[PDB]
Amino acid sequence: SGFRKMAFPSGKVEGCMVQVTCGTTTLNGLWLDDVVYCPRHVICTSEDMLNPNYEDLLIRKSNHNFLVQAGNVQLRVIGHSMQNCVLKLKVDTANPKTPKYKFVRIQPGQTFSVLACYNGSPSGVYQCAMRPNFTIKGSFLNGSCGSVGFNIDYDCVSFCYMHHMELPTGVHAGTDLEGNFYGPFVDRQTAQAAGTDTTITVNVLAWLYAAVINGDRWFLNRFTTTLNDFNLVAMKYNYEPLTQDHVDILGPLSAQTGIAVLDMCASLKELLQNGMNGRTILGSALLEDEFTPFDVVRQCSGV
Amino acid sequence: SGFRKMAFPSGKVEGCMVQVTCGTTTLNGLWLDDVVYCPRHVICTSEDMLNPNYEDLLIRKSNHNFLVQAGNVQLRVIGHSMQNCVLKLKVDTANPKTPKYKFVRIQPGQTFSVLACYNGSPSGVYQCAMRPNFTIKGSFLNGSCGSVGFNIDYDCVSFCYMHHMELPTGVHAGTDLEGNFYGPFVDRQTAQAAGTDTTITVNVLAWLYAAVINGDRWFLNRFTTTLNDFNLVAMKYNYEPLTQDHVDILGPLSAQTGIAVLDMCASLKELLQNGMNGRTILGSALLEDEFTPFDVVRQCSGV
Ligand SMILES: *C(=O)[C@H](C[C@@H]1CCNC1=O)NC(=O)[C@H](CC(C)C)NC(=O)/C=C/c1ccccc1
Ligand SMILES: *C(=O)[C@H](C[C@@H]1CCNC1=O)NC(=O)[C@H](CC(C)C)NC(=O)/C=C/c1ccccc1
Repeated sequence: SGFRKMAFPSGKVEGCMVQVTCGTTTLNGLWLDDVVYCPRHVICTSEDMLNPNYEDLLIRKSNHNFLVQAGNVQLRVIGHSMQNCVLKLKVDTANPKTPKYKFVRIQPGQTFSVLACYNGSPSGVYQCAMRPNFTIKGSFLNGSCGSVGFNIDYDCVSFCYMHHMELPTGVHAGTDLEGNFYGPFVDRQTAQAAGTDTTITVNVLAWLYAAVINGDRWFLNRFTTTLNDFNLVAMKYNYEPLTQDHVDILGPLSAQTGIAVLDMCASLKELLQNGMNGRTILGSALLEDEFTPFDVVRQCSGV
Repeated sequence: SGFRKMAFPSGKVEGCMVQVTCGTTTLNGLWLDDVVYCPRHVICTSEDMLNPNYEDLLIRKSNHNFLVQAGNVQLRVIGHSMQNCVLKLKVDTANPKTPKYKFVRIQPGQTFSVLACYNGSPSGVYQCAMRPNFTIKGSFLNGSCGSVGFNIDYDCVSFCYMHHMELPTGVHAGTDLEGNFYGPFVDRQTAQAAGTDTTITVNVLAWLYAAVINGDRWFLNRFTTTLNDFNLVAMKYNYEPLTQDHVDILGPLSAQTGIAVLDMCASLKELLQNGMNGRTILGSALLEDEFTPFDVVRQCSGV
């Protein structure tokens, strides 16, 4: 029993983190086979940050302008190329610690683990969700760019995020490992706003099922609701519409607890309309939306 | 910027996790040099759980009653002994992945990372605090015993917790790595209650400083308070007394934000007396007490 924001074990990714320096700029890179992946803004200087032309900065660079260090072993760069907003630095050594891996792009509402790193050295690990507005609410300081986000299935690491920047609101923005940004952000020093965010409804429901599985039942009721009448309430509270596919995805959790999905919807509607009146759910006074149904099943399987 | 419940990178501990089976009971062990550490209740049977006499079960055991597996490599047990509530299984192979390590016992109010494991295989990592009543609010299922809690400084893993049991309230109890329980718990299948818990005051203050460092300032005021008048309020809300040593420990955070400790105490007093009135601090509608001052400095250093 218990329910915690749980990250994947980070060892397999720790073995892939290197330090990449260009000029006076040092950040993190991801070393897989004989390629090191890092944010392309490592080649930028303070004088070309409003609108850097990246193919230009890059054409003016050599292999010997890139210093790659794995621990305290220097890697020789033998090739460089740009892939959207990431640099691919070919090195003369394949990483002997390369795990089986995939480059996957995730969907808003999905979760992943972030291994925060500085100077190629892992600092901490925590769980993030991709917000509906394609930002993440992370914990990143200067020097953290190139830190990655990932999921693990079996023994295969699915990389899904590389960190590039922080917005004025304090949330974070980055790319998939093909260098394509999540959301309408660009790797340049503005002054960029995220679109309006919303609450991930299917996740809130998943977390209520986690609560029931852990013995928190006070929010349940006899009411049921139609999917239509629920989504009418959801839209008023800035919650994403709940689809039949979300209902199907919640199937196993519904079956394990004997609470129909539309019944839990009726509990959610009351919570949205009345609040909690000073009670908590799984230790929170807020409705939590950064646990997926999979996260709940993975952590609560067999009570 | 940002503030997340952050665990230490788990790689160094992942390399130490093994599977230990005795009879039909399988749980996790910690393999350091040529010793495997695990909960002694691995030698118990269903018929001897109310009051197992452990020296008895142990005298009746041989080395060949213990099957130790590291991944899919079997380790030969060449010696066994009991140290309080842990078993020490001497094996014929020193773990080549042994990190530099220490066995440290922590204090209530201190935090650590837990690597949850099943069948010797790491499942997830998350951050825990030792509660004032010597329980932890973790996430543990059947098969998780022998999972460990730890901190890292530099490259040295300080192990502080091994998991043994869950209480009826859903909180968790275990030992240090010398096998000595945290709190008044025993490794037998009762029905055991924790003493009354309290809120870790110095940590709540640390987290308010984190909030200010991250731009959440709405709870600040011009009031200051005496340490005496604050502790009068704290005792009424089940908060631990704040000592001068706690005030000194908060020194660096006070200096970084320019908010005197006793000034933040005055903010805390108002929050305890009025609540938040629907506002949040660092994304929480509750006052968070599982971040130490060190946790805050480590994550917020340089804004
Ligand atoms: C990379 O390490 C760094 C990570 C930042 C630093 C602070 N928190 C983070 O996540 N990325 C950058 O510094 C990035 C560089 C660009 C050339 C892409 N710029 C930003 O993150 C912020 C730009 C900004 C923010 C707010 C107002 C105006 C500009
Ligand atoms: C070890 O893997 C296991 C972990 C439990 C299982 C469920 N959540 C956990 O943390 N430890 C035990 O099962 C332990 C065995 C004893 C012989 C020490 N017993 C318990 O955790 C619970 C005992 C209990 C709880 C509630 C009411 C009555 C008894």
